[PDB]
Amino acid sequence: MYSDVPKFIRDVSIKQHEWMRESIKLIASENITSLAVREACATDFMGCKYIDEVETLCIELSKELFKAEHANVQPTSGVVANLAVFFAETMALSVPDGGHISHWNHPFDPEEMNIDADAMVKKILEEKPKLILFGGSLFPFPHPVADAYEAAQEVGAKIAYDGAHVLGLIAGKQFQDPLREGAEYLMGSTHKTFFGPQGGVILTTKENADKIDSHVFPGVVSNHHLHHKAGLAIALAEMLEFGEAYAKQVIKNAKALAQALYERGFNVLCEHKDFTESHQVIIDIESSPDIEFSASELAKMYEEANIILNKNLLPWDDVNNSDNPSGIRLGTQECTRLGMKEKEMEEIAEFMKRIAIDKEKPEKVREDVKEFAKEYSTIHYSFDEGDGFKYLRFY
Amino acid sequence: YSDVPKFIRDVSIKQHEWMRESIKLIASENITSLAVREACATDFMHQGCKYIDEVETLCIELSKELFKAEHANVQPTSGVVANLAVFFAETKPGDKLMALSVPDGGHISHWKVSAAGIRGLKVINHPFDPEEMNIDADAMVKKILEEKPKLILFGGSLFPFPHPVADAYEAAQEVGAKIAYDGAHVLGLIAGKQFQDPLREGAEYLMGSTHKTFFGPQGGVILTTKENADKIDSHVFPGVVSNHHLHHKAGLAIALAEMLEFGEAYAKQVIKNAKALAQALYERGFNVLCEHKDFTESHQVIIDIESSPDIEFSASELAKMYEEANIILNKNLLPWDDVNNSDNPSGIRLGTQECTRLGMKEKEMEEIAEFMKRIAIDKEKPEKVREDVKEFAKEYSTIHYSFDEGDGFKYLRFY
Repeated sequence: MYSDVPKFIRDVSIKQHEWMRESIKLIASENITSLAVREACATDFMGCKYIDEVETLCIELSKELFKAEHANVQPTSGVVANLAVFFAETMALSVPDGGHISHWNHPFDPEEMNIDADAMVKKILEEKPKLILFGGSLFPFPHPVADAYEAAQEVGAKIAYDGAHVLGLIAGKQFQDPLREGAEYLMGSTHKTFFGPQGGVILTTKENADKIDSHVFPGVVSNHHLHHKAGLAIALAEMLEFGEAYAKQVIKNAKALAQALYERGFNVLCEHKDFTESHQVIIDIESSPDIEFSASELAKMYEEANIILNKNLLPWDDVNNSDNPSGIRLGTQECTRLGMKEKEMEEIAEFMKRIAIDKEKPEKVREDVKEFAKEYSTIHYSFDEGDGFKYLRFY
Repeated sequence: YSDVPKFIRDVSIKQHEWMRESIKLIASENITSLAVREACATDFMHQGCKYIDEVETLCIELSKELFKAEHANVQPTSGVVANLAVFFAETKPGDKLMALSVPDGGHISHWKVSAAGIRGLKVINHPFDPEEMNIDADAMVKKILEEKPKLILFGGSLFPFPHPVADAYEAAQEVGAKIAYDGAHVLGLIAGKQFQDPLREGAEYLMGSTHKTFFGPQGGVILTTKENADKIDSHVFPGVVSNHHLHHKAGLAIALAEMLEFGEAYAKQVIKNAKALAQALYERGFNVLCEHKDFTESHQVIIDIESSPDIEFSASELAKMYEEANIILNKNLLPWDDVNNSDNPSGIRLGTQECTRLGMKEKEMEEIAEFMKRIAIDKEKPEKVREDVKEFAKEYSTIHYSFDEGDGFKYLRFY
């Protein structure tokens, strides 16, 4: 009994490794991590001098990359990284407007995928908030951060930035620089556009210094990652050396992919505003007359063709219980890491056209997709250009 | 930054080798088998994947068998978050929670400074019997009736004897209270059927951490009844929809298998070692708590340093001294410690779970006590004993109670 369980999960995970290798991965929420960072996460770090040094190095590297007077690296995810700053001084996008569920909104025009640059300013004064948050799951264009800190401080309101999806772009100096554009707080997840391990990070100034470190639930003996800290250290160093060139290609690949889709007859949002400035490509399947498939149908069809993406709630949808949403969300951050360029995005968009418009069997397109994906199983923008999806046996 | 990857590579290899040559007695930590560590090492960055649901449903099913529970939830990223979910599910803001107090050995989570400070503000303490190391069961029943809490919580950070779960039941059922058991520290022994059986003693919920006595990866598990299944699933936040975290779930499933096959044997030895180590320390001049009750019924050994006449060192000093001697343990506040706000606690807490995983038996416990006595009572220099200590630890580096007779502290290079 129970002898075959280790073997069963060893075999399944290998199959998972192989499947992901021969797939185009386009989930905006998922990146790929280098063998060096992955090596540090296998050292579970379970009387602790060597943990004190990695702690300080993470803080030392976080201050240099994001340019902050203070940096905390102790939260286990972007969610609690928010909660820690939420507990400090005790609103952002509606879920539908910008995702990101918390319950323990900004003036937004659906046509222009951004917070209203004029209507928000008049909203700051005549609503009297204490915490202004710029952050969302559906984040195509940079938020008016500098158009907010001329009204916040006069009414006595502080400014935070949940760039969980965008953290990696800010590090490579590409999307925006909120911390010098007004934002006093910068939260974020370390595993999305930032190609690090699962973990949360907080960045702030000591201008008043609310000292979050006291109330993030600090356990140095009770319940924390530690093995993810060693990977965080390496990830930072990678983003410090390669982040510039990485975030440049990410934002370009997104654009290239977005236009490639549009030209093939995908109603991807804001063609006049050039689709996005971030890693995301947001497409309206509902108002795509040529398609004829549901966004739910499409995501399930693409998965059969080895194209992984997720259906999304576009602001204009049904009452927030949606088995059948209107949108499909794409992210170029992982594909950029495997070494796909602007010309490679066109090939991807063609695979997507064949399924959605040409109505070609997804099992047939699968063959071309896995042949294309195999050719990009090497981790770029790192010190160790090795085999990603490599399976390392321990016994 | 180019030599940062090489830097932490050395720091982590040194960490491994230092840990190999140390006696690890921190009750909050344990050692993982190579299989479990391999499964985590897959480190997959996670709606697309099908193999993810397969290992997670197997976790749920394995947990149900191991703990004999009608429903299981393996989404929690820690025991603390597991408690949060139950608090969320069973308490509206500003409700009475009955828990074992922090000074009396409860967990930070349970109180106004932590998880309970986020949802259900009003926390009342279990009556505690400091001469024993347990809840005053007789007074407890009375308090249930008088104060009328909605959630009664058993379990603690300082947990040497099983809690009176069954004594609470009838009083709780009258008051309209539910009863939960934070198995964080003791989950492994419960899975090995050794400490107590809360689910068959009146607990509707059994929360836990999967890394403590339970030699799985980091994360938390909630075990409950079919009644509460829908209620619980809804309230645990970091699961299927956001932050998958399905790499430690792969390793959980293996740990579940290991606990099913070796759990009984393992847990039996843990208590036996804890008892032997306590007895070996007592005979040697260490005032280890509750000699009349045979010291422990769990993995822990609590020793009162301040009221150890022979020692002469501070509880705080000894912790730092043992660190220089490669004996890693933690100093702890005792129920009679003047203020909770004390940098200088009176006691030292020990756990035998990892030493048991590494293949140590009662004989080895006596040797560990002998090393400890040399520092504490003989006043032998930490560096002198350290060398004899690191020779003793070197031969206990193989992982027992697994399917792989492999070497823990083994370092795998990925590139």
